[PDB]
Amino acid sequence: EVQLLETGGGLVQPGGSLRLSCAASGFTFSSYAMSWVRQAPGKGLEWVSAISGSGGSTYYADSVKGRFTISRDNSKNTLYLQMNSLRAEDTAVYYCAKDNWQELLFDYWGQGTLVTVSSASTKGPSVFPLAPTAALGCLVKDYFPEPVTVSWNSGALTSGVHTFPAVLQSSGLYSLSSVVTVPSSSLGTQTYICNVNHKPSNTKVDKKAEP
Amino acid sequence: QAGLTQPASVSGSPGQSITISCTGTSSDVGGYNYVSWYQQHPGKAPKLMIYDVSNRPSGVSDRFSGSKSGNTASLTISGLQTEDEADYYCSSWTRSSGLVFGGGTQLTVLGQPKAAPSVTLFPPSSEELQANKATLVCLISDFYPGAVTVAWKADGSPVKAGVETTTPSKQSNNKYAASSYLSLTPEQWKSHRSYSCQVTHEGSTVEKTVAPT
Amino acid sequence: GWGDPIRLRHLYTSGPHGLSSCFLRIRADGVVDCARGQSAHSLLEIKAVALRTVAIKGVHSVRYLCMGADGKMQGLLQYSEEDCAFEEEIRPDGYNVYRSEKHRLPVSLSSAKQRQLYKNRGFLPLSHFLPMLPMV
Repeated sequence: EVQLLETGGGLVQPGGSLRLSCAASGFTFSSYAMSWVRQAPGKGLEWVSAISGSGGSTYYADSVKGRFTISRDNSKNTLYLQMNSLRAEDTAVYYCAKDNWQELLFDYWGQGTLVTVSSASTKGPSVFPLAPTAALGCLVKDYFPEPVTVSWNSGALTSGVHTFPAVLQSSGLYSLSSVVTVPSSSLGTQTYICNVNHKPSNTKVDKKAEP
Repeated sequence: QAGLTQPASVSGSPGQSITISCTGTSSDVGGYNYVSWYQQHPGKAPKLMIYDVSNRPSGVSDRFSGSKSGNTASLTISGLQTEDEADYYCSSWTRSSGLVFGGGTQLTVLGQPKAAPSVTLFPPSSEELQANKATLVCLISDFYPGAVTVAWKADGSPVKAGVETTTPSKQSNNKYAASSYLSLTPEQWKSHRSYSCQVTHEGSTVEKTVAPT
Repeated sequence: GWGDPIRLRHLYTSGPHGLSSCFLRIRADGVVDCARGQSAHSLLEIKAVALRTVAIKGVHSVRYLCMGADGKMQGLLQYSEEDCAFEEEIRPDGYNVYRSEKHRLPVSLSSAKQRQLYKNRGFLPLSHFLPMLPMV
C-alpha cells in the first residue's frame, strides 16, 4: 500500500556525518508533512524533526538543532535527514513517519534504519572458562561487533545450554556468557568445552571448563 | 523541557481491563486536545491507536479508549487479549517543543505464574586473573515476569563501580533471563572476604556469594 | 506555520435527534449536505484562527464552511471571520461541537425545517461530530 523505505544506516564514529533517505511510495508525497522519529535501543521514542510538505517550514527538537537538517525533494518522493556532529546519544533506529497533514500525527511508518555511533574497532573476544547438578560455562569478553556463536562439545551437548544476550559495556565492546548445567557426578569423567566463533574478527577458539 | 510521565509497567490477566496513565503539564496534555497513543510490538514500527485524546483510527479495536482529565491522559484496554502485550507511548502536541513523548509503558498480559529467578554466580577465572583481569559473572534465569534489579555488594558494602547488567530477555520457555558482570582489578578481588550478587524479583530477593578460595 | 496543528479530517455525525449517519460534505457548488460515506468532498482541513476558534475548508472544493442566517451551512470560496470561524468545543463524551458566536448556533446538517423547529431548544440535530481520519 503506502511504503516508507529508510536507507543509509550503519556505523559512524563520534563527530562523523551521515545522511538518511526515505523512499516514499503510495501517496501524494508533496501534500503531507513528514517527520523523523528515533528510538535508542531498548529506550523510548523521540521525535527528531519535521518538514512542511512543500519544504517551506522545518521543525527541530532541542537535541538536534544545528546538527541535523531535514529536507525533501518532491520530484523523487524522498525525505532526507543530514546528521552532522554525531554523538553517542544519536545512536538509535531512525523512523520515517508520514504526517496525517501538518499536525505531528503519524499515519504510516517505515521499518526504520539503525544508526550506531561508536568508537570501538573490530576486536576478537577473549574466551575464559567458568569453573563450577552443577553449573559451568564460558565467558566471551570484550568483542566487537556482534554476533558471536557458541556451541558446546561440537553441538553434541544441547541439554541445559543457555547462551545469554550480550551486554554492551561502557568501553563500547560486547560481552557474553554461555552456561551448561551438568550432573554433579560427571565432573571428573568428561570434558565440557565451548567453541566461540566471531566471524567479523575471524576468530575461532576452544576452551576447557573444569573445577 | 521534559517528556511525559508514564508508568514503566502495567499488567493484567486475559479478560481483565487495565489503564495506562500519561501525566503532562498545562503546555501539553492539559493545554490542548491532541494526545495520541501508539502501540509498538517488539522489533516493529509504532502503530497509531488513539488520536485527539479519544478517537480511534479505522481498524483499531474498540477495546481501546482514550480520555483526559486535567494534565493526565489515560489509555484504557478492556478485555485484555494476549496480543495486547506491547509497549505503549503517549504523545502530545506542544506550541514550541514539537511532539513530546511519554517514556513508554510495557504492558504484560499475564499468561504464566509468578516464577522466582534462579541465580548462579561465577568467580574470576584462573586464566583471566593471570591476564591481570577479574570479572564476576552473575546470571539470572527462569523468572516471570521479566523485570529484576541487581545490586552488587562486597562483604556487605555496596559497589556500583564497573557494573554492567543486561536488560531481561525472554528465553525459549517464555521465562526471562538476565546477566550481571562486575569488572574489578585482580587485587580488589583478593582484598575482600566475599563478593555477593543480589537480585530482587517481585519483592523477594535472591542472593549468591563467592569467595577467593 | 508550526504554531498550531493543521488537521485533515472527515466530520461525521449521527445525532442528536439524527436519522442516518452523515459525513459533512462541501460540494463544488457550495451546497453542504449529508454524505452517506467518506468521499473526496467530505475531506476537511481544520486550522485554528484564534485559541479555541476554528476555520473549516473542504480541500477538494476549496470552499470554507460558513454559516448563514438561522444556521444554514454553505461553502464560500472567500473566508469571513464572523461567518466561517467557529469555537471548537470538545464535549466530555467525545463529540465535537462548532459554535458560531455571531449567529449563536452550532454547525449542523439539519434541514431548514429542522433548524426552525429547534431554534429555541438550545440544540440542533446533527450537530455532534466525530472527527475521523481519512483512509488512503
